[PDB]
Amino acid sequence: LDVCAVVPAAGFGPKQYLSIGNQTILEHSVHALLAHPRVKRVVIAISPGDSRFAQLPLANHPQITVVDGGDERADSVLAGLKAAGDAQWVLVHDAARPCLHQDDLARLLALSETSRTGGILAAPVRDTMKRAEPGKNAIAHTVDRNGLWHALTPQFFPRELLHDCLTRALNEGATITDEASALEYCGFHPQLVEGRADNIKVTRPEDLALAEFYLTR
Amino acid sequence: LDVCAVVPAAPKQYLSIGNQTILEHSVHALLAHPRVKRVVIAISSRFAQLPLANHPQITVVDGGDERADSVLAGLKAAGDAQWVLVHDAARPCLHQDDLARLLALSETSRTGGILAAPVRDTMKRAEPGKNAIAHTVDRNGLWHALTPQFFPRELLHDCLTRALNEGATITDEASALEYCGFHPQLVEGRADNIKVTEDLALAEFYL
Repeated sequence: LDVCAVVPAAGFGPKQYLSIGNQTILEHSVHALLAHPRVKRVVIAISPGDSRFAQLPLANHPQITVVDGGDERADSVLAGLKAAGDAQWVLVHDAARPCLHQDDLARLLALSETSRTGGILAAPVRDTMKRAEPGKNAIAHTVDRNGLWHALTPQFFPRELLHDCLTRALNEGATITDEASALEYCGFHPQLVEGRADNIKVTRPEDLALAEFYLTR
Repeated sequence: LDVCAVVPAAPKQYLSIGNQTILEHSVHALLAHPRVKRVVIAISSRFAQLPLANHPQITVVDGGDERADSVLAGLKAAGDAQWVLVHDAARPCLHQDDLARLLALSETSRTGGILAAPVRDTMKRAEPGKNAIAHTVDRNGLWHALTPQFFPRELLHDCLTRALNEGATITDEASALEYCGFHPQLVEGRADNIKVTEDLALAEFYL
């Protein structure tokens, strides 16, 4: 039942080292993964040369493992998988998603009891979206929002399947984004587990206050 | 340069934050810019108890069957306004710098445009009737539509009228321009410009 999480955290050799309260965003994100007792270990893949991570209180946690990752997210995740131990299922979570709720994580982890290809947390589109004309900030058309979802993280998959698929994706020079996109590239259709929309990613300076608001709840 | 705003409003907008209803917050944000001389509110009662009814810059018109009908009624009350601003009654958080940037379109555009925020998450399309991923939807060039939506008065009136007569499926004002073959500009605005419907608490934080 053991699960190992992998947090790709390249870039310091990203806003993961920004703080909310007394912890960095990366620490909030990792403690959110450790709330579920099935998660036995969190592997953080940092860039060669990153001396920032070693400065955190989290660097001395007994369930954290730090390895160097590579150029692209897929290389980082593959580096993290080598340290997953005996886990047969792996969660991959964004270092800058510190508002992950335990309820959502538990619902996603329930997929290993039933599915073979895994799935991701996701939030249905509730607003209206527009597609811009190529290379211009003018509207081309309205995008149908029926069945349209935001992919969130974690993304939870069988370890070997994830490994094999990310390797094929890289070896064939496929353009991928999240781990689900690699599975999709390999012909699979991961489950969409609806999660809270406040599990946001901190990518711009204003996202920090919003994340804080959500954390205080 | 004069602009007339239209707020199609025929309970979310009657929820309150501080001393005011969401509708009041939304109207006051529009009235904060000097070019927006008047705000026409389409109404179908709750509105009458508010102080908006007796404000010197606020006009009331009857709301219609759908948002589109309401907007056309608001255009009938727009006077000589050459450009019109249409904004949701349930969007209380609008910053003046984003409003100013949208209003600047009148100086360079013949079509108008809308406030919008880029999509940053990877997006997925589900398999029909299943909670499984069919494929990824490219997010480059993908934007969340916001309001206000700002357009030349005649183009908006003519297009909306034609779309409605032809039975087009209209969501926002931009979608009517789209139906007619026009391409409104996307002006990036802040993402705290939320539409109330939990939203209350977040809108208050932003305010």
